[PDB]
Amino acid sequence: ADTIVAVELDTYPNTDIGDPSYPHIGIDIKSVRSKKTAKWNMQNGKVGTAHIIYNSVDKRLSAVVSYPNADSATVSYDVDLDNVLPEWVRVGLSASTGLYKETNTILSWSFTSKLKSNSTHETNALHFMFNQFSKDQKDLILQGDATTGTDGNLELTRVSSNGSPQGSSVGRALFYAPVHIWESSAVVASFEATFTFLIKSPDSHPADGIAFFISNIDSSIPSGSTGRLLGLFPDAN
Amino acid sequence: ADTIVAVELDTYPNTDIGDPSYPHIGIDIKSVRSKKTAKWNMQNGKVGTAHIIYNSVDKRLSAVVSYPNADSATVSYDVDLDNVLPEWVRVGLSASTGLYKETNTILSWSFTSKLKSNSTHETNALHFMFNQFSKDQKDLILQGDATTGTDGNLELTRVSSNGSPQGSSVGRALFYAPVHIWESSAVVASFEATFTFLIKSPDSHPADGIAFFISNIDSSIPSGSTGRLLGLFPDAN
Amino acid sequence: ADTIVAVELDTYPNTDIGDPSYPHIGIDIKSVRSKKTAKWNMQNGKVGTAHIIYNSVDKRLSAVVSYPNADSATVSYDVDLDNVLPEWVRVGLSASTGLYKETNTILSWSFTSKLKSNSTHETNALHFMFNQFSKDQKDLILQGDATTGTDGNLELTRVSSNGSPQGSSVGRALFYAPVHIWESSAVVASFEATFTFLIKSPDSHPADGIAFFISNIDSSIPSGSTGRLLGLFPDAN
Amino acid sequence: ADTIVAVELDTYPNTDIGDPSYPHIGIDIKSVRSKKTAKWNMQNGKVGTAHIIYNSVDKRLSAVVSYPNADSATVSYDVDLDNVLPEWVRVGLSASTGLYKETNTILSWSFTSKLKSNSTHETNALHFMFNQFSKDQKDLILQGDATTGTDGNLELTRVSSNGSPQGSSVGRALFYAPVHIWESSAVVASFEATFTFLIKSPDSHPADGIAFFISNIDSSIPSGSTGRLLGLFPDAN
Ligand SMILES: CC(=O)N[C@H]1[C@H](O[C@@H]2[C@@H](OC[C@H]3O[C@H](O)[C@@H](O)[C@@H](O[C@H]4O[C@H](CO)[C@@H](O)[C@H](O)[C@@H]4O[C@@H]4O[C@H](CO)[C@@H](O)[C@H](O)[C@H]4NC(C)=O)[C@@H]3O)O[C@H](CO)[C@@H](O)[C@@H]2O)O[C@H](CO)[C@@H](O)[C@@H]1O
Ligand SMILES: CC(=O)N[C@H]1[C@H](O[C@@H]2[C@@H](OC[C@H]3O[C@H](O)[C@@H](O)[C@@H](O[C@H]4O[C@H](CO)[C@@H](O)[C@H](O)[C@@H]4O[C@@H]4O[C@H](CO)[C@@H](O)[C@H](O)[C@H]4NC(C)=O)[C@@H]3O)O[C@H](CO)[C@@H](O)[C@@H]2O)O[C@H](CO)[C@@H](O)[C@@H]1O
Ligand SMILES: CC(=O)N[C@H]1[C@H](O[C@@H]2[C@@H](OC[C@H]3O[C@H](O)[C@@H](O)[C@@H](O[C@H]4O[C@H](CO)[C@@H](O)[C@H](O)[C@@H]4O[C@@H]4O[C@H](CO)[C@@H](O)[C@H](O)[C@H]4NC(C)=O)[C@@H]3O)O[C@H](CO)[C@@H](O)[C@@H]2O)O[C@H](CO)[C@@H](O)[C@@H]1O
Ligand SMILES: CC(=O)N[C@H]1[C@H](O[C@@H]2[C@@H](OC[C@H]3O[C@H](O)[C@@H](O)[C@@H](O[C@H]4O[C@H](CO)[C@@H](O)[C@H](O)[C@@H]4O[C@@H]4O[C@H](CO)[C@@H](O)[C@H](O)[C@H]4NC(C)=O)[C@@H]3O)O[C@H](CO)[C@@H](O)[C@@H]2O)O[C@H](CO)[C@@H](O)[C@@H]1O
Ligand SMILES: [Ca+2]
Ligand SMILES: [Ca+2]
Ligand SMILES: [Ca+2]
Ligand SMILES: [Ca+2]
Ligand SMILES: [Mn+2]
Ligand SMILES: [Mn+2]
Ligand SMILES: [Mn+2]
Ligand SMILES: [Mn+2]
Repeated sequence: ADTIVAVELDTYPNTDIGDPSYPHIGIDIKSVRSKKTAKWNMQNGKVGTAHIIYNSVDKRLSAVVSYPNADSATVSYDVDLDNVLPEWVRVGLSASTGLYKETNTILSWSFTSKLKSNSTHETNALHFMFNQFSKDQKDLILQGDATTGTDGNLELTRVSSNGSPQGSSVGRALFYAPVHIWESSAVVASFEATFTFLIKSPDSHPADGIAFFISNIDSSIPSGSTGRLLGLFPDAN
Repeated sequence: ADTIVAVELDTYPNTDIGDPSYPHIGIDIKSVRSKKTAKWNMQNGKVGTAHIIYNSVDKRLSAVVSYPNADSATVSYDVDLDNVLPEWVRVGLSASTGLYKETNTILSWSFTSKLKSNSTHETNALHFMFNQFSKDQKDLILQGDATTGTDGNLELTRVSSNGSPQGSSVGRALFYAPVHIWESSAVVASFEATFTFLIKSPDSHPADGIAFFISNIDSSIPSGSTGRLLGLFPDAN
Repeated sequence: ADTIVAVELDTYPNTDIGDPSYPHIGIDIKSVRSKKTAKWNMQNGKVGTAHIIYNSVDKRLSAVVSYPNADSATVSYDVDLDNVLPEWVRVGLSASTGLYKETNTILSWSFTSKLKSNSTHETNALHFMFNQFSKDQKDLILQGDATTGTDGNLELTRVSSNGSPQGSSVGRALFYAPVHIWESSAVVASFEATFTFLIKSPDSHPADGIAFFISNIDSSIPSGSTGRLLGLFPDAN
Repeated sequence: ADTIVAVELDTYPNTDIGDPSYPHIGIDIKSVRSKKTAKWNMQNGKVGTAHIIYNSVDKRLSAVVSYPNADSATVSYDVDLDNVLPEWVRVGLSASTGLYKETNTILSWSFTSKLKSNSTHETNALHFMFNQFSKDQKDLILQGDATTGTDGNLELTRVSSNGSPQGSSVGRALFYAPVHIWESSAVVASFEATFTFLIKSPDSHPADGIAFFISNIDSSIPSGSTGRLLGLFPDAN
C-alpha cells in the first residue's frame, strides 16, 4: 500500500467518512480522513492559487489557498516527514469526480526542494516550473484520465470536446524524476509547491477535488478511487 | 527608538540581564532579553553557519546554527511580524566586543525575500548573495568598526593588523536597498537568510556575539551599545 | 557626463539624428545614435515584453522584443562592458514624450546579475523582481515624472487622471542598490533583464520610446532630454 | 544513431582523428571531430571548473574551463540547436580511458534550462544542483562504469580501492528527467551547466577526457567507445 502525504482541496463534503459539512482544504497523512482541515470558500469558475510549504526545522506542513481579492484559507499541521515518507519520493497532482463532476484544470505548477547537508554551501536542490503544458509533456508521468495540451493546460480528470466535465474520472500527473525529500544528515530540508487551478462545475454541488501529494516512487492510482478517494486512497480508512 | 528584530549568536553569558549561563542563540524582539533561547556549543576558531527562516503562514521565526560534523542548535518563536516591524525595513549583521573580545568575521551572507499578492504569479522578490566582500562594497552600508576587504571577508568588529581582536568594538553592515518585508495585501510573505562566520578569541571567555537583524530603514548604532548590547539596543530593558 | 549603455524601444523615427525611418529597437553605447538597430513592429495598445541579456564570455549584448502571436524583433552587438562602464552602476528604465506622446507603462520588471570570481562556487549575485509596484516603492529611485501605484503599474511619463498621455515628459526609475556589473577577477559575469510594457497612443505617430539602461551610480535626467533623447542623453551627438 | 552535442575536456591528443597536438576543450556537433577547439592547460591533480552556456538569441554555445589562480580556456561556436537536437533531450556527463588512464571525478554538477514562450511571465524552467552524490542517486541514470558514493563524488570511469584509475573504461551519468531544450514558440530558450572535476593520472600522458553532453532521450554508450571516443561516438567520423 502506497505511503501518501497530501494537501487536498476537497470540494464535496462526505460527512459519512469524516468530512466537515462544507468545501475545505486538509492535510492528509496516509488517510483520506484529514488530520486537520479549514473551511474553504471555493469559487466555481474562478482561477485560484494553492501554495504548500514545509521545512525540517519546524516540521510543519502548511497550505494557503486563495482567489484574487478574497480571504485565503489556511491549514497547518505538525508532522515529521522523516518518519512518514521514504527518503526518495515523487511529487504530483491528483483529482477525481464521482456522481457529481467539475473540471480539475491546472494552469501552472512549480516545485522547489532543497537539502542542506553538514558542509559549506553544500546544498542539493531540484526546481521545476510549468506555466504551460504541451501535448507531449515528456517530463510528466500522466496516470488515469489526465491529459495535457488542451489550451496549454493540464486536465487531471476527463473533459469532453465541447468542454464539459465527466463523472467517475481520476487522473494524476507526477514529475518524472524522483525527489530526495529528506536525509538523516541534512541540517535543513525544505520544499515549496505552488499551482493555479480552475474548478468549473455545471451541476449543483461540484465534486470531488484536487490534491497536491508526495508518494513512494512506484505509486499508482488505487483501483476504484474515483469520487471521495481523490485518486489517492484505496479505502476510506 | 529603533524597532529591532534579531537572531543573536550570543557568546558571552550576562546572567544579570537574563542570559542563560552558557553561550546561546536567541530571538530578540525589541529587547536584548531574548524571548526564547537555546544552548549553543560555540566552537572557537571554527567556521560555522547560521540559517534564519520565516513565513507569514506559520508566523514563526526560526534559526539553526551549526558547525560541520556537529549537532546544530535550534530556536524558534511565534511572532507576527506585521505587528512588530514597519512595512519597509533594512536587513543586516551586527557584532560587538566589550571587556572581553573575539573576531566577528563574516565569510558569506545571503538573503531572499518574497511577497505574493492577490494576483497570478505576481510575486515580488529580492535576493542578494555575497560569497566574497570587496574593499569598496558599494551595496553595503557599513556602520561603526565594520570593514570589508581583508582577505575578502567582512570584519564586523575591530581587528588589528596582526590579526587579533579589540575590545569595546561595534560594527554593522546593512544591505543598501530597503526591503519590503510585509504588506497587508500579501497572501504569503517569507524571507530566508544565511551566513557563515568565524569567531576566534585569544581570551578565556569570548564576547560578545553576532546578530542578524531587521530594522527600520534609518537605524544606526545606539550609543554605548558595545559589550552585551550587540550594537542593537540602547539599554538592557 | 554620465556613462550610458541602453537598449531603446524607439517609437518615433527621428531620421535627422540617425534613426531608421520606422519604429525600432537599438543598442546605444554612450550616444543616442544606436550602434545597431532592428525594425520593430510596435503594436499600439498591446502589452509587450522586452528581454535583454549579456555575458562576459561572448561579450555580446542582445535584446528581444515581442508581442503574443507575433514575430519578435532582435538586435545584438559586440561590446566589452569592462571598457565602457564603471565597476559599479545602477540599472533602470527611462521613457519620454515630446510634441507627440504615448503612455510608457511598465507592468513588470526583473533583473539578475551574477559574478563568478576565481574560487569554488564563489558567485556573487543580485536579483529583484517586480510584478506589481506599490505607491510607496522604497527600493526604487524615481526621477522626473515617473510615478508608481496607478493600478499597481509604473508610469515612466506623465499620464493625466483620465488616462491620456502628456507631451514633453521624462521619467526614470532606477533600482536603489548599486550593482557590481563587472570585476577584473571574474571568470564569468552576466546579467539578464526583462520587463513588460504598454505603449498606448491616441495620436497619429506615438513618441518617443522606452529604454532599459545601465549607468554610473549618480546619474540623473540630463537637462532638456525630453523627446528623442529618451531622458538619457544631453545632446544628439 | 544518437544525436550528440557535447563540450569535451579532451586530455589526450589523437592527431590522427583531428585533435590538436595538446590537451584542449572543444565543441562537438554530432562528431568527435570538434567544430572548434582551444588550448587547455590541464592541471593534473587539481580541481577545475567547467561552465557551459547557450541562448537562442545569439545561437552561440560557449564554454569556459579554469582552475583557481590560473587563466581560463574559452571556446565558442555558432550553432542553432533547433536544427541539431530533437525538442526533448537528456543531459549528462561522460568520460573514458583507453590504453592510458586518469580519474574522471565529478565533485559537483548543476544545470538550468529556461523556455519563454509568447506569454506574460510564462516561463518553463528546470534546475537541478548536486554538490554531493549519494550511493543510491535515484535521479541519475548511471551507464557503463559510472558509480556514485565514493566520498560523495561521481566517478565516471572505473577506479580501484587504493584510488588508482583503470584503462579501457567508459561511464556516463544522465539526469533522470527529459529536458525540453527548445520549442518553436519560444521567444527565448537558454541553458547553463556547471561542474567541478578532478583529473588525476599516474602515467605519462593522461587520457582520455570528460564531456558534458546533450542527447536524444534514449541515448546509451555506443559499442567500443572507450579511449578517444569519450563514450559518445560510435566511430571517428
Ligand atoms: C459514479 C461514481 O463515480 N461513483 C464513485 C463513488 O462516488 C460517490 C458518489 O456518491 C454519491 C452519493 O453517494 C451516497 O449516496 C452518499 O454518500 C451521498 O453523499 C451525501 O450523503 C451522505 C450520506 O447521507 C453524506 O454523508 C454526504 O456528506 C453527502 O451529503 C450531501 O452533501 C451536500 C453538500 O453538503 C448537501 O447539499 C446534501 O443535502 C447532503 N445530503 C444529505 C442526504 O444530507 C453521495 O452524494 O459521488 C460522490 C460525489 O461525486 C462521491 O463523493 C462519492 O464517493 O465513490 C466510490 C468510492 O470512492 C467510487 O469507487 C465510485 O466509482
Ligand atoms: C569595555 C566595554 O566595552 N564595556 C562595555 C560593557 O561591557 C560589559 C563588560 O562587562 C565586564 C564585567 O562587567 C560586570 O563586572 C559583570 O557583569 C561581569 O559579568 C559576570 O558577572 C556578572 C555579575 O556577577 C554575571 O551576571 C555575568 O553572567 C558574568 O558572570 C561570569 O560569567 C563567566 C562566564 O560564564 C564565569 O566564568 C564567571 O564565573 C562569572 N562571574 C561570576 C562572578 O559569577 C562582566 O564580565 O564586558 C562584558 C564582556 O565583554 C560585556 O558583556 C558587558 O556588557 O557593556 C556596556 C553596557 O552594555 C557598554 O556600554 C560598555 O561599553
Ligand atoms: C515639446 C517638446 O517636448 N519638445 C522637445 C523636443 O521634442 C521634439 C519634437 O519634435 C517635433 C518635430 O520637430 C522637428 O520639426 C522635426 O524633427 C520633426 O521630425 C520629423 O521631421 C524631421 C525633419 O524633417 C525628420 O528627420 C523626422 O524623422 C520626422 O519626420 C516625420 O516623421 C513622420 C513619421 O515617420 C512622418 O509621417 C513625417 O512625414 C516626417 N516628416 C517629414 C518632414 O518628413 C518632429 O516631429 O517632438 C518629437 C516627437 O515627440 C521629438 O522626437 C523631438 O525631439 O526635443 C528636444 C530635444 O530632444 C527637447 O528638448 C524638447 O523639449
Ligand atoms: C585499450 C582501449 O581502451 N582501447 C580503446 C582505444 O584506445 C586508443 C588507445 O590508443 C593507443 C595508441 O593507439 C595508436 O597506437 C595511436 O593512435 C596512439 O596515438 C598516438 O599516435 C598516433 C599515431 O602515430 C597519433 O596520431 C596520436 O596523436 C598519438 O600521438 C602520440 O601523442 C603523444 C602526446 O602528444 C606523443 O608524446 C607521442 O610521441 C605521440 N606518438 C607518436 C607516434 O607520434 C595511441 O596512443 O589509447 C588512447 C589513449 O588512452 C586512446 O585515445 C585511443 O583511442 O580506442 C578505441 C577507439 O576509440 C577503442 O575502441 C578501444 O577500446
Ligand atoms: Ca470529499
Ligand atoms: Ca551576552
Ligand atoms: Ca527616436
Ligand atoms: Ca582525444
Ligand atoms: Mn476532505
Ligand atoms: Mn543573550
Ligand atoms: Mn532611435
Ligand atoms: Mn578532441
